Amino acid sequence: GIIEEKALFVTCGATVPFPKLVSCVLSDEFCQELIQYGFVRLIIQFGRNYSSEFEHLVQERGGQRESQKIPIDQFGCGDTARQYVLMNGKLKVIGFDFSTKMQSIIRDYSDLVISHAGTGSILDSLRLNKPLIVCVNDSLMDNHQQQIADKFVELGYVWSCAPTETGLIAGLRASQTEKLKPFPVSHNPSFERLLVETIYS
Repeated sequence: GIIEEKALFVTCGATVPFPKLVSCVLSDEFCQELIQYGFVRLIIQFGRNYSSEFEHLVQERGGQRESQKIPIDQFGCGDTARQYVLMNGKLKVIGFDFSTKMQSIIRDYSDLVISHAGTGSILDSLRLNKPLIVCVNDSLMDNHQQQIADKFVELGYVWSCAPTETGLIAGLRASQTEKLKPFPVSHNPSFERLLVETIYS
């Protein structure tokens, strides 16, 4: 914490609309809890411009925001990235349209990766040896939701969350309360079939 700054990385798949996943990571509890967990640096990635969805919810709380030259060396975001002010400055949110390897820079920089029903993003965290919280969709069978959770909890390096605006932050509470550690196995095809294919898919 002294030498390196902590950061929480959010990424979404194509399973559901991104705009809908914005409110899941800018909720009252989501922001309020993280600043007590040690995640005051929240970086949320997207490929298509959804910056209006971030500014909107800020205006829905009367907060501030500023387009800043966010260091690539530090976070990985570009100069068009926007900083959003939540929780009276206690939560700093960076939004940026990622292009190439900048999304991998922020991944390595971050401590914890959130996958909103993602696919390659799951492989990425498991490849980069980062701890992974995976939020499932509401199209997934309830039995399959628990089935995946059971095995990821057995693993102890991935945490499954329900398809709500509260299941994620519950897992982000469980990231410290419950056993959740960085994925140690660096074998590409190992977690590909083990975790992604067999269990998740």
